[PDB]
Amino acid sequence: INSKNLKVEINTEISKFNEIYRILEPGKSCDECGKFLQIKKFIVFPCGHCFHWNCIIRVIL
Amino acid sequence: MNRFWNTKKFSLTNADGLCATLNEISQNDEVLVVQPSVLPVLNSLLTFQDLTQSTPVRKITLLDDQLSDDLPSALGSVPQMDLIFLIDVRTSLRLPPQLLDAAQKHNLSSLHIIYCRWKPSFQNTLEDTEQWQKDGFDLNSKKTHFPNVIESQLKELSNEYTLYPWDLLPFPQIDENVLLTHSLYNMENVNMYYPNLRSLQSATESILVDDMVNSLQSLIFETNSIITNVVSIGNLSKRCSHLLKKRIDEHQTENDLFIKGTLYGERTNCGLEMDLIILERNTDPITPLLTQLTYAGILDDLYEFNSGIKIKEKDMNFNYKEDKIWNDLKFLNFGSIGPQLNKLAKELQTQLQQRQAFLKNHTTLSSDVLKVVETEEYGSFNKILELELEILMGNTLNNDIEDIILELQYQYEVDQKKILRLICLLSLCKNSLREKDYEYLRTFMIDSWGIEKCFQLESLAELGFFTSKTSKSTRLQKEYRYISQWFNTVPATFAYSGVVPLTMRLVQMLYDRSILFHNYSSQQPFILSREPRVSQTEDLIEQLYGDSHAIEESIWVPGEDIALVVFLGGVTMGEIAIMKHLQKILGKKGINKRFIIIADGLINGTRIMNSIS
Repeated sequence: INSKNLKVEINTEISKFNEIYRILEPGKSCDECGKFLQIKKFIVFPCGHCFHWNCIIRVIL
Repeated sequence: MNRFWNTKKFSLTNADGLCATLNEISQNDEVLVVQPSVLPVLNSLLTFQDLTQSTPVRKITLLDDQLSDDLPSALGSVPQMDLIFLIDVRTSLRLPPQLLDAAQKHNLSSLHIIYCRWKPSFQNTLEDTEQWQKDGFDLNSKKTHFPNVIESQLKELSNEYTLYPWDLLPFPQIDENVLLTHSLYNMENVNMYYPNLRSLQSATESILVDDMVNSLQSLIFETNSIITNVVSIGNLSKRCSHLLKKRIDEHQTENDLFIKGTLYGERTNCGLEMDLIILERNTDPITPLLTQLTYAGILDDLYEFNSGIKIKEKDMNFNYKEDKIWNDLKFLNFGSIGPQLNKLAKELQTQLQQRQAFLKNHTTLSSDVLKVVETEEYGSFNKILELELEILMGNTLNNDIEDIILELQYQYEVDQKKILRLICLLSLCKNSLREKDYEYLRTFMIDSWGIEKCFQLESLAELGFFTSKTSKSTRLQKEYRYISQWFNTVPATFAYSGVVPLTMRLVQMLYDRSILFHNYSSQQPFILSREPRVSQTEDLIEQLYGDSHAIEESIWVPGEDIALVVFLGGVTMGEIAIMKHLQKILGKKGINKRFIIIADGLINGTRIMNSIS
């Protein structure tokens, strides 16, 4: 019963999390690269982080 | 201000700095002593009432040898707190001897002086807070400099050297659009470009270009601009551009090259363009000598404007920030002033008394000017116009010129300057004068106007104004009748004898080759280019100056509009009138831009003639 309840709660949370992102971009923004967020791409994470889709691939390399 | 050149905002900073310095001098009754040359500039910025109310100073004086006799009369009297001199040492690198003799004789016990300088943007707002005591005195400024600059010659009397560096940056006076920098005269009223001593031209030219570069650097760093395209014309402009580029690339701080990477940069741009077209007056000596026909031009060559924009004979100020009648009539033609004034006067009749006083004063001044145009050697003001118009198109015959030069020499009385200017224009229009006419013209000149005229005709005969048919400084060596074919100066035009200035078409060709398309054209790289470019237009300017190197095009960034058209060698104010027409017609055609005319000082025909004398 506990496993079924946990599975139901997890499924409900997953369904709720879909299409509820509602993340916001600040007036002017940038990170890691330093130059400007709005010049290449919008790879954005939670807790307020910004990437160029290029600096991040440079980091992993 | 902040990428938007709010020109009137420049005025407040200088006044605020001066007021703060004067009020921080001492909280007592002060007496001000101002240099004769700089005083008119100060009065054009701070009014007497505001000066009295803002700071406790109550007296202003002048640097003169009269003060030496008044040292026991004026200096001995008053002196409630101290004496605060104000000097200008930006040029001529020499303090006036008046203060030197007054210090030792009257034996002042407290010497404080004010010296002017351009804003040191490199100080970058005191550089934060000295980095928390320079991170443990890791940096220091004690003895890390030359002992003194210029003022090292002041090493006498006492140690009262409480110098105070009042800042100064260009601000507009004559009109909102155009600023003005005073770097064309010394304290001795000697021209900074045409000195009357043909032994030290090179140093004077170097000093002038250095000061102009310093002023441009100050303005550029104040407005935080990034020059992208440079179109240099002439020889001196090349050195000016190179020096400016080196100084910008050397003294710039950090935290902006990072912005220089973000903005502009590689493989991208943000659509911001500023142009720095630069010209020299020696390139086109054709049109500083023509007769003015606009209102302010006519009012200028008959009554000379001083450093401040005002006149001695009248009393009302011509400042544009408090009156609107002067705004709409300054640059209009003289003929279209009467009926406009009549309509303005009659419309107010149906309809505050300050407007009535303004219109009455303007009407009286216009009537006086109209009266003085006629009855004062009647017909000369028109005869010179017809003669100039005839000469510009070209109608000189064999030896007939000698008949007309003396025709108005004594039939109608006339000043020396008009004759000298007209003969200079005659010798310059044809690009060459034969060897069989100088022997008579010079003889008649030395006959009629003394012995010293030979020295004038010799010294003036090497700058290019007075040349004979039998480091080049970019003279002009092409017949003018040719230039009337490539260009359409003689057909839209005013402020002259119905002729378009040569600089006008020179700047026109950089953006739209329409008139050049009608004559001498079978193919062109473009018809409407936003960015300034020069290509396939070399031979025409190769023969026009004798060297295919006067034109310089420089791109600085690797990859609506503010154009800075400086003027090294004065602005003939008629060009300012046609600049607005250019802006309007270009905006109508599709290209939208804004022009700011940087001037080193108003230049005019007669004002030149006293210079080379």
